[PDB]
Amino acid sequence: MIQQESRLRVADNSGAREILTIKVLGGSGRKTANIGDVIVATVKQATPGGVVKKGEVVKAVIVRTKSGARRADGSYIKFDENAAVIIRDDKSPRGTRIFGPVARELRENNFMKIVSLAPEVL
Amino acid sequence: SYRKLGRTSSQRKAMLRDITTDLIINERIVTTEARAKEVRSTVEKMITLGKRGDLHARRQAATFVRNEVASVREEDESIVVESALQKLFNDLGPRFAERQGGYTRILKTEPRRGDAAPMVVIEFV
Amino acid sequence: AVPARRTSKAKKAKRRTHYKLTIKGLNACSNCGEMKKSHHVCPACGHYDGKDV
Amino acid sequence: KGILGKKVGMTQIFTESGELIPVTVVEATPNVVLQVKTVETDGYEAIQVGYQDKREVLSNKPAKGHVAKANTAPKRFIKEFKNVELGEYEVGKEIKVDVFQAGDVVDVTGTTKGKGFQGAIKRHGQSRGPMSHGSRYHRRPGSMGPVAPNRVFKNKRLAGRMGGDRVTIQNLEVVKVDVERNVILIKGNIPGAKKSLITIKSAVKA
Amino acid sequence: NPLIQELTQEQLRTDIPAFRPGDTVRVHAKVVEGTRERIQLFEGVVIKRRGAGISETYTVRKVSNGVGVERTFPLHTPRVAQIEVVRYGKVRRAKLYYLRALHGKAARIKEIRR
RNA sequence: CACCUCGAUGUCGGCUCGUCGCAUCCUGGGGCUGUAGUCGGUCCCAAGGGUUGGGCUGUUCGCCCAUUAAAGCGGCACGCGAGCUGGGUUCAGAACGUCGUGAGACAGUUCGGUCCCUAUCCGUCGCGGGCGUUGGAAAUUUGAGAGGAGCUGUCCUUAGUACGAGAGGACCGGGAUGGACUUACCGCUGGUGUACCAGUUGUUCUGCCAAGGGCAUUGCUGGGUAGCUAUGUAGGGAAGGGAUAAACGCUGAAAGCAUCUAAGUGUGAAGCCCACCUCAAGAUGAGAUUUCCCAUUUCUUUAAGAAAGUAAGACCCCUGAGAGAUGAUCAGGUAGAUAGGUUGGAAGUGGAAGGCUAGUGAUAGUUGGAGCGGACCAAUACUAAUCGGUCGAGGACUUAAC
RNA sequence: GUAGCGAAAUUCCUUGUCGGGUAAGUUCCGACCCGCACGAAAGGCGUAACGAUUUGGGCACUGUCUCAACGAGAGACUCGG
RNA sequence: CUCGUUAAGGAACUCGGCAAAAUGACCCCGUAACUUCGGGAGAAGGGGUGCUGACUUCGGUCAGCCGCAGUGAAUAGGCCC
RNA sequence: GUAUGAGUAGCGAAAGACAGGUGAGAAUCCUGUCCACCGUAUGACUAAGGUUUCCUGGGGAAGGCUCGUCCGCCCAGGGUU
RNA sequence: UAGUGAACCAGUACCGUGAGGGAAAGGUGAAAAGCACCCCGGAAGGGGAGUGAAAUAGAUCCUGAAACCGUGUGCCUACAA
Ligand SMILES: [K+]
Ligand SMILES: [K+]
Ligand SMILES: [K+]
Ligand SMILES: [K+]
Ligand SMILES: [K+]
Ligand SMILES: [K+]
Ligand SMILES: [K+]
Ligand SMILES: [K+]
Ligand SMILES: [K+]
Ligand SMILES: [K+]
Ligand SMILES: [K+]
Ligand SMILES: [K+]
Ligand SMILES: [K+]
Ligand SMILES: [K+]
Ligand SMILES: [K+]
Ligand SMILES: [K+]
Ligand SMILES: [K+]
Ligand SMILES: [K+]
Ligand SMILES: [K+]
Ligand SMILES: [K+]
Ligand SMILES: [K+]
Ligand SMILES: [K+]
Ligand SMILES: [K+]
Ligand SMILES: [K+]
Ligand SMILES: [K+]
Ligand SMILES: [K+]
Ligand SMILES: [Mg+2]
Ligand SMILES: [Mg+2]
Ligand SMILES: [Mg+2]
Ligand SMILES: [Mg+2]
Ligand SMILES: [Mg+2]
Ligand SMILES: [Mg+2]
Ligand SMILES: [Mg+2]
Ligand SMILES: [Mg+2]
Ligand SMILES: [Mg+2]
Ligand SMILES: [Mg+2]
Ligand SMILES: [Mg+2]
Ligand SMILES: [Mg+2]
Ligand SMILES: [Mg+2]
Ligand SMILES: [Mg+2]
Ligand SMILES: [Mg+2]
Ligand SMILES: [Mg+2]
Ligand SMILES: [Mg+2]
Ligand SMILES: [Mg+2]
Ligand SMILES: [Mg+2]
Ligand SMILES: [Mg+2]
Ligand SMILES: [Mg+2]
Ligand SMILES: [Mg+2]
Ligand SMILES: [Mg+2]
Ligand SMILES: [Mg+2]
Ligand SMILES: [Mg+2]
Ligand SMILES: [Mg+2]
Ligand SMILES: [Mg+2]
Ligand SMILES: [Mg+2]
Ligand SMILES: [Mg+2]
Ligand SMILES: [Mg+2]
Ligand SMILES: [Mg+2]
Ligand SMILES: [Mg+2]
Ligand SMILES: [Mg+2]
Ligand SMILES: [Mg+2]
Ligand SMILES: [Zn+2]
Repeated sequence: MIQQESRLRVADNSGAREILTIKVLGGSGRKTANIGDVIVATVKQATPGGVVKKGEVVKAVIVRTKSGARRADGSYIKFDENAAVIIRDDKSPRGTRIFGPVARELRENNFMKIVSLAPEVL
Repeated sequence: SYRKLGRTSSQRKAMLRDITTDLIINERIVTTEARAKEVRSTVEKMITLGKRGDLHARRQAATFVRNEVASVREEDESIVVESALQKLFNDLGPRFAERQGGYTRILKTEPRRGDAAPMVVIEFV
Repeated sequence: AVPARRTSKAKKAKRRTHYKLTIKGLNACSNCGEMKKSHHVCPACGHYDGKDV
Repeated sequence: KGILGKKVGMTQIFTESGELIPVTVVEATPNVVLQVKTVETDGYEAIQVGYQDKREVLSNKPAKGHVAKANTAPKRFIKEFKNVELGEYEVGKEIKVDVFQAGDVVDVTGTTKGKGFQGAIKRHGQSRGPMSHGSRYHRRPGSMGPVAPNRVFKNKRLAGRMGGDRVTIQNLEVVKVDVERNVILIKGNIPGAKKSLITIKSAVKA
Repeated sequence: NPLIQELTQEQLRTDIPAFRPGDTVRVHAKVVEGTRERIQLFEGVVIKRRGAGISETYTVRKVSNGVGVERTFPLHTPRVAQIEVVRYGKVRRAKLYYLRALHGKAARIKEIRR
């Protein structure tokens, strides 16, 4: 459950390290975002030499959350942290490498490139 | 569920232990409606421990029953003092060895003058 | 808030309509025949369900 | 199609393909058609149905006489079903859970659990006032309206008794039917506490 | 409750091994990326067992790529081909929630070889 | 302007709660277009629903950030302070600029500065009692009327088709999945869970060891049943009728023509009446059906008379919860599983005590998934629902028919 | 009207302009100086230490909030006084 | 009203982080700009703490043991620009 | 003087339980047992102040925010070397 | 409720540190003949029996108004603004 002002780690190498949520896209009054949702965020801490830089407004997709996802088979998955990946408008990740595991929910959301780059999918 | 009897948790536990031990000692006491309807379960569970009779049940009961003098007799020119716990496991357990629960009865009596609190008599069958 | 207007005798009596006592559960005792509350020990003879207590 | 049952409780079931779905277990001892109402005798068409056999000591001579037509024991619950084919029913006829097949879409009616006296926040999902910043307005029902009417408009929702209302859930699914046990498994949850009366009917929307 | 037990007795599985929280288990979980079906092995310590009957569930925790992950499975789900008890650990409580805060060496569990 | 209020009508903004108007912000229908298509512009009909989260500022407003289908405009004492706040206006303190010879003051700023009231009446939200509904009762019911709900995105397909030189790119139709809202419920994920389990500190008590109790926020700490719960789960605003708004007609004269209208006849909107959900015969117009009881006794007066036993039935009283402020509702009262206990389980906790074994010891292993186990489940009349009492009909008249 | 300071507890115009901070800053910080209407003992400027002083930012922290849920006690509620 | 707990988020609340939360004892390491050279300073930021043996220069050290957690409860600064 | 509000607000920080006794009458007085509270005090002395409130035996009109068989209250005796 | 504040143990009770301020409160019956005795009750208070011309003159005592409270019932009242 990611909402405005919520801070997430960046699970790629685009340059941003920690981002802050500005909006939860997809609804007028939408409050919370979970895995596979796209958010507008700000880079509150960036790698010194990265492409994306501090204070830049960017879109990202939540790739794992502390409150995770419920699968149709009755199972659940939960991660130890909230991490997102900065993406272009076409869902292609801004960075080139993904760090840490990623949830399988991104496949049906059609983040195929992110899923392929992920070192592990659960 | 259980009644709060208008007390905090610790105070309610202390009052229940007192009244349960009093009923063990006397075998007949007068209290209010709610107090009797709670003391019945507690005292019957104590008697269940007494029926079991083993050391483990004795210690469990000791956690609850107070350390009072159930009675005193004079035997062999010696004063023998029997505690509430000793009376339980020596007299009440053997007494009810046959009954399957329902060791106590509650008789409704007239309301108390000071409060009109419904009074009852609780005793062993 | 305070009573804007005093309450008249008629309205006062109307409100107290339901402010009355009741007596219920009285019936003859088996042992002595005096009136007793049902499910209670007959205070006079101290008998209940045909036995002294 | 309709039947009366008892809300046994809630559990879950694995369907084909291994999906896990929550189900409500509703038991329906075969109901008995106690009376048939027609346009001629009553002005409308419906069938009265009884359920949950009742001990004789708990019934009245009028109640026993009423069920005497159906030639069965006294019933605890009696309800009328409309929008059915009177030709297919007659006094004394039985209705069993096998009326519904798995995958049928039904409407389930019950009596919501009673919450007793409840404040506006819980009862109507209203917003609280701030809990700090000097606020002395936490769980109150808001303003009562404008000055001009010199009154409070009706439907100004306030605290009061909550629950215990007749509620219908539409378009539930009959996950399974066990005729031997007189049980219907309905996907989801339905109003009412365990052992309460439940009314299953074929979904009107369909 | 007895009626519910009878209804769900059929779907209760039987090949469930004897494991308790604190033991390392490998779960052969079935997944579908479409028509094709595949088995993914989720190996980790059992952090939690709760519920009863058909409703019983268990949670398995593993640290993958420096991020902790927990998967909760129904105990009688057919989507899990097999549960395999890799090791028996020694724990003193039913719920190992404290493991979430621990990292690496701190989170190690002593084996017992039941 | 000075008509009510100065023996007091609290004054901005915000919060809680909304309600209403349409001069309509989105969604719906349509005309015109300098409407190719996608977009639009303007106008007409339309108030059913919806119409945001932040940075700054006491702010309204406004600017900005990011979204949205849209981020409407207004009334209700610039709605709402016996509902809240008190940041500002504005008391007394103090200071700056300024004015004054001065006390002081604003043609201005800045820091700090007591928000009282137990609801009588109406009104509003819930719940009972009385009587009525024309013999007395137990159930099931129709619906006069009333309330609730009413929103909408994106994607796929039709189809890169129609249109277009290309760029670009549909109408109509058919699917999938969301946002917000909302009705329920605890099987799942979690929360809580002060008479559940365990660890542990200090001190004190049970004479001591061992084992426990008391107090320390429930001493603290880790879990957690029932119940109550959302962020959890399931469902809903689906389809379709009838009369219409603007608009478009068909036929058709007045007026040989023309003409949607005068007669006649039709299409047509998230709107109106239904449809869906809920309440509902105190609907004094008190409705309807099924079933039960039976025409008793005494005295007055022909009385729709009076009282007194009852019948069907209900209640008092008592055991209770799925109910509950109290009433009430519902489950029961030995024709008994209503509660308590007992017995057996379950959740839950996590390996009791007493032994044994190893170790110098802390402690570990074993006896043994043990012990304990509020509300959960199933049996069991062992305990208590005993014994009893109160109330409760005999059914008017007139006129059709039979 | 010198030095010094200056949109200041003083700047109405004013949210002055520029720079910093923020995704966005009428507040805040640095600078500029057309000082409406600073200025040298009704002291000017600066200043370590100090402040239940006023002001802005950051970490930590959280039911302050999204958005409320449960539990304990007292009153409320029923009965007697 | 007083009090305990709270999923995910963590000031988005609000005039204002008001209130609450958080820090808190001792021991060791370490500690900035600036400064009136005293301070700033308990800056900051870290580590240790229970129990049982062995040895000690008596403060430690080593070895082992247990728990989620050792100033295991109560009492004790939030910090920085 | 008596109403209304109204048999309503309130009954002034916290633990009591049972057995026995007394008595016309007992949750409230006495005895007993356990429990609980304070313990740099809620303990022991004292100055001021109060001025008989001290003790014994009676009483339950009024006072005691309930009750009271009881009292720092009322009645009668006595008490400060 | 007049008449001195004070017809009565009044400059008192009471209020205030003090100066000072400052009340309320008359009536049995001719005569106490002030209800022996009995009954209910622990008492209080009643019912008899007595005193008295009168006790609804019984010490809250001449008369005994109204507000206010209550009992009994001749009439009306649960579709009414
Ligand atoms: K005025
Ligand atoms: K409005
Ligand atoms: K148009
Ligand atoms: K509208
Ligand atoms: K703001
Ligand atoms: K106010
Ligand atoms: K007002
Ligand atoms: K009024
Ligand atoms: K201890
Ligand atoms: K103690
Ligand atoms: K009726
Ligand atoms: K300047
Ligand atoms: K100036
Ligand atoms: K300062
Ligand atoms: K200060
Ligand atoms: K809280
Ligand atoms: K918020
Ligand atoms: K502000
Ligand atoms: K510092
Ligand atoms: K440690
Ligand atoms: K400190
Ligand atoms: K008065
Ligand atoms: K009154
Ligand atoms: K005495
Ligand atoms: K007289
Ligand atoms: K009268
Ligand atoms: Mg305690
Ligand atoms: Mg809100
Ligand atoms: Mg009006
Ligand atoms: Mg004039
Ligand atoms: Mg006035
Ligand atoms: Mg219009
Ligand atoms: Mg900020
Ligand atoms: Mg206003
Ligand atoms: Mg007002
Ligand atoms: Mg001057
Ligand atoms: Mg201050
Ligand atoms: Mg649940
Ligand atoms: Mg459950
Ligand atoms: Mg010991
Ligand atoms: Mg103590
Ligand atoms: Mg500026
Ligand atoms: Mg000056
Ligand atoms: Mg000078
Ligand atoms: Mg100076
Ligand atoms: Mg939280
Ligand atoms: Mg803010
Ligand atoms: Mg805001
Ligand atoms: Mg604070
Ligand atoms: Mg500590
Ligand atoms: Mg009142
Ligand atoms: Mg008191
Ligand atoms: Mg102290
Ligand atoms: Mg004395
Ligand atoms: Mg005395
Ligand atoms: Mg008294
Ligand atoms: Mg007279
Ligand atoms: Mg007189
Ligand atoms: Mg009418
Ligand atoms: Mg009438
Ligand atoms: Zn008797």
